Amino acid sequence: SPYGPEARAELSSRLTTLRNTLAPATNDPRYLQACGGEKLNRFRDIQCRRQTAVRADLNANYIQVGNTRTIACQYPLQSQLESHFRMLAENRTPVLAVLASSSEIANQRFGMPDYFRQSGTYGSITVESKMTQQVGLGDGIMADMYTLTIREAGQKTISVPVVHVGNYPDQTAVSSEVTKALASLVDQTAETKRNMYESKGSSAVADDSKLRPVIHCRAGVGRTAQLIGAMCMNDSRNSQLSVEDMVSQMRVQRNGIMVQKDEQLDVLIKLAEGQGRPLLNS
Ligand code: VO4
Repeated sequence: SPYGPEARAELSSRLTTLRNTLAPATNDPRYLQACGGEKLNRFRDIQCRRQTAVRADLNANYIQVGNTRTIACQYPLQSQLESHFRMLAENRTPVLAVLASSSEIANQRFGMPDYFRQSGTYGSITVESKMTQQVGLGDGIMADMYTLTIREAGQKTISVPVVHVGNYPDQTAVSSEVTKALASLVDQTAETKRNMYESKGSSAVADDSKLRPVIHCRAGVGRTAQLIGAMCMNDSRNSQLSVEDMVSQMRVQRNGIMVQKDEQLDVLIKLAEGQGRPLLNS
């Protein structure tokens, strides 16, 4: 009964109500509004909760699901790249997971700069990209890894591991098995990098706002939310956190679209069922 169609319908009903409540009004005080005239939101209807915003000129949010702390963002606009790199560096980012595919990035109508597979200079910031590993995730899905070295006068140089799911499908959801493999790779990559900072005595270890995995697809609400949900289920600290809790938390902390598609929620439900984790709050 806990995972039956009735429970699933009730979960969707609660989440739909929340999405509606969280829909943005004009100049909504809950959502970040552009300063200085630059385009902020890649998608007009996909907004950035103001109180959890990372930077005033990015569509990007701090998210905590149970105990699990991440940043979810949109794919940065070309005009946002310097600020996006500064976000990555200041966060001492232990992994950047990019879930927009190579095909999507290559479609220049989408305006998604190839910012992590090429080197370049963006205002005051110089970035070098290097190819590292490739890890299969199942079903032919491949994670291509990179390291980004981010340099800027007056700033410590930061290297960021990148996990790019270069052949993430855009028309269909990846399975729970692929999602689990992806979450494990992203978590493991982050743990290795965080450990390096710990070993060096970085002050970022004590700061709630830093050392967060950064995750985006195109909008940062669909594939991104599926992955964040899977990651929180991997976290030993999150016993009894329900699917209702996780999705409600993502929605209140970013926007009401988090977990955009029913197919994505289906994966989270299946992962939860595998753990005996509740769907609903009693
Ligand atoms: O500026 V640190 O996060 O390497 O202490």
